[PDB]
Amino acid sequence: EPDDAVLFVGVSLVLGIASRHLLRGTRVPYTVALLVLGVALGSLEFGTKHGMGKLGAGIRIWANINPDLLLAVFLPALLFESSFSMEIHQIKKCMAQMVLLAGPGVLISTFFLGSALKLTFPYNWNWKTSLLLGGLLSATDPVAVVALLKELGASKKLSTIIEGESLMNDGTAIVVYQLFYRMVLGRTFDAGSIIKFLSEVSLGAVALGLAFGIASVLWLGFIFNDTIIEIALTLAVSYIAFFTAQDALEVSGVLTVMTLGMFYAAFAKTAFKGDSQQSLHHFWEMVAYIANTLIFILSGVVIADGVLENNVHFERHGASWGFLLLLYVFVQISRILVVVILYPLLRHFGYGLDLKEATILVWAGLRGAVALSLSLSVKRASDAVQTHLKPVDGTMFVFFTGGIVFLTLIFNGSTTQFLLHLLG
Amino acid sequence: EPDDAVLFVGVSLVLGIASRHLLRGTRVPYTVALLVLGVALGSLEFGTKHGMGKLGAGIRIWANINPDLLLAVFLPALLFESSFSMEIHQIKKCMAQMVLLAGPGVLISTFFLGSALKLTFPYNWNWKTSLLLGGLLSATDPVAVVALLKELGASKKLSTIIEGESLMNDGTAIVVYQLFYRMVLGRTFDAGSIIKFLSEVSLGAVALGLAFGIASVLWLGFIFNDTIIEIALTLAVSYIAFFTAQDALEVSGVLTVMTLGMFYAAFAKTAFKGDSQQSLHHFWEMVAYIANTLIFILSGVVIADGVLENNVHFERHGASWGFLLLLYVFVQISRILVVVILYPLLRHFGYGLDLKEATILVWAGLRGAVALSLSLSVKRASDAVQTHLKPVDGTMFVFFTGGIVFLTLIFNGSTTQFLLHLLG
Ligand SMILES: CCCCCCCCCCCCCC(=O)OC[C@H](COP(=O)(O)OCCN)OC(=O)CCCCCCCCCCCCC
Ligand SMILES: CCCCCCCCCCCCCC(=O)OC[C@H](COP(=O)(O)OCCN)OC(=O)CCCCCCCCCCCCC
Repeated sequence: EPDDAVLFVGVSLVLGIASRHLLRGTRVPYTVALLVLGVALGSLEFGTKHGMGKLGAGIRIWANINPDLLLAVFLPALLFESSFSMEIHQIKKCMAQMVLLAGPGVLISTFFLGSALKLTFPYNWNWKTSLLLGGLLSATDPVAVVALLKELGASKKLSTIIEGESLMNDGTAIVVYQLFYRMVLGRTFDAGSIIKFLSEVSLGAVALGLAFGIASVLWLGFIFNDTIIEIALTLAVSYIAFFTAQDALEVSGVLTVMTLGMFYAAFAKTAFKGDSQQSLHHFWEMVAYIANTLIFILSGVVIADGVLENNVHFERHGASWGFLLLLYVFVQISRILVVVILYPLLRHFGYGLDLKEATILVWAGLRGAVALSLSLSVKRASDAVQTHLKPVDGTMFVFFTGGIVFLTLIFNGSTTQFLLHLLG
Repeated sequence: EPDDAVLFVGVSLVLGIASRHLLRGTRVPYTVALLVLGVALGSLEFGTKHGMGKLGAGIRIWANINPDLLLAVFLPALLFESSFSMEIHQIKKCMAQMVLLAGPGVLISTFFLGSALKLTFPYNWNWKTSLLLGGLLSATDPVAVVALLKELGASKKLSTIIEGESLMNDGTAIVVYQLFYRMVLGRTFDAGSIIKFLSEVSLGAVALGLAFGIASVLWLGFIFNDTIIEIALTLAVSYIAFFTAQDALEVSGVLTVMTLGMFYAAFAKTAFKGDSQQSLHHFWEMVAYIANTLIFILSGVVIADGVLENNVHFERHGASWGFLLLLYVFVQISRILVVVILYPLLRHFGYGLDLKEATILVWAGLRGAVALSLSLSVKRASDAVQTHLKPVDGTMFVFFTGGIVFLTLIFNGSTTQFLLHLLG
């Protein structure tokens, strides 16, 4: 029973090197193909009652993964790679634009989308739950989009903005979700309580980043003439900061591992010199790639589970499927809404954002596994004793987040190719 | 509860980079210090009833790891690194000596040690169980010894022999253990059945190695101008061969991942050229190092658990502790016995083995985690419905294998320094 999982990890990574050997340089990028293959395996095991004898058991184990673990195992090997592969040149001039786009943006979007669904969805949802789903659907991780913006070699400003916006969006999205979750549970909040919660959980978590950064930079300076330990040290530090933030200090872990990666991007030269700097990057690249292959295939599996696990109960009558496209058009309308509201500030701050770059920011709102963890968090709570939340409500969120994950990458991610190559 | 484990992984790897920054170039090598720190943490959590609030939960989760999983997660990242870092020059001339030392050797040792304990141990053990423990205690993995034999730069022949002997010893030790386990369960064997079991489980598993090797060498040849996928491919192939051997074809996995690593050591040049060959090694080095830091600390934790989990029941009256040194002196006497019996063959075959190298082969019988998995296998069966095996019998094996693991590394591994530096 335990080994079936090691089988699935191996099979999923082999599917990764197939879909990268093929589908490279073609018009169909990596991530969309990964997610489709994941949905394929998930459908083959769950839907087909014949089942698969060995792989199927491991697929089922990985599909029942706990969401907190789903974040803890993977994100510290994704956010760190992103925050480390960026450069100081652009970050110090784009920081104004991304922080202005990833805290106010998510507040606006959450407000809008939450209101929208509660008004036009007959499932008898309430304001807190609807704003809860808004906070869920407010994260962004356009991996395919940054991949293209480096493949076709566009301006680096757009790429830096669109990465950091995704990072600080994942962070503040988890923060707003946690707030609305405490709200749904029954905890009452006043203005001071909320302005203390957000302030601490954002800015206090940010400090842990550089605390660990300076400590581990000194300890990288003490070590002489070595590369293997220095790299394993950085890896262990990234993996320990996430736990020190999410479970020890009751603060956000994404901003912690994000402030730790850019601090390393700032002080890489003092700690690593010669070939040691070059190897540091290659190793981290693999950890990224592996972590990228497994996250997308697993994601697909999960979402397939979420459609078929209770297929008799829901995801059969077509009315739910129409509401799913309604929520989709609601998602981009709010993205458009956020960028229209924030256009003047984004204009004067940093380097000027022209209309076309604003057009790419309207696109590239691809959803990521970070919100899959949150949807699965709500469903796990709903199955257990819950107040206001009921199992069918968790049932709903799992398909709605999963559907927007599939729809955004297949449509927004694939057609991003057309806008940059021909229209621009 | 799940995150406590990610905390322990991070903490254990940080302890690794501490014990390697210190204790490097000193007379106290890496592995012994790792194992002592592991025993320290295990003792602090289990013995001290005060407990540790967070780390302790993760320590307990990792200490309750299933043995089959304990092998499957780690060994494919250890045996492959070993079988890949070796060179063709020596392997083709030492192969005769190691195969002659790791199949007949283990048969001799198992026979001797099994008989010895059954004769001089009053616990009312039977011949099958005693030979079972003999097969347990017949594995070797002297990591510290190969580390020294490369640090002080001795002849490569000794190093190659002493690595491959450890590899094929792990393999054939697991094979003999499985045979004696089927025996203990109740399955009856005749001469033909045994000569079929061993033949298939050894030589048929050996074929899977090169099947996967040639397949993955062709698929490394199709891919052009790339490094990240080629390396992730090799990793995934190593991790899938273990499962294809141990659970799909009912054969040994150690010889499979071992024939896959040397085939790559043979055909590295055709598949990887330029910097891609150099990076391939560095990445694998880390996977080795990490896997080496976690295996030893976890091992220590486990053995500490095995002494204190039932401290009231056993490991308190001194009589058991005396039998533990008796078994220790029995262990080296059989090592001496095996090499004395195999001396003439080892003489003429390959390059001549002189008396001093035979003296180092008498030493360097350090026990490894490979036999920890087997001891934990017997205990898990003993707790459940069992025939002939009873819980106290599994209770015994766990301390006896664990004690010989601690005693061999602290005594045989540390004093190996003295023999090579001054006596030779
Ligand atoms: C370099 C990597 C560093 C960190 C790696 C992980 C650190 C320790 C991992 C131990 C976690 C497993 C503990 C456990 O109980 O597993 C069960 C898990 C969750 O499923 P359950 O719902 O059954 O949870 C039971 C608890 N209520 O069932 C599962 O399906 C578990 C699957 C996930 C386990 C971890 C997989 C490792 C993947 C390696 C690649 C990571 C990216 C670099
Ligand atoms: C690059 C790595 C490739 C392969 C990595 C692993 C592949 C998939 C891992 C999933 C396995 C976890 C599944 C599970 O149920 O975990 C529980 C595990 C065993 O403990 P239990 O006795 O509770 O087992 C329950 C079943 N009866 O409880 C535990 O304590 C689990 C601890 C071990 C989990 C794996 C840790 C990963 C370590 C990464 C480093 C590996 C070396 C490179």
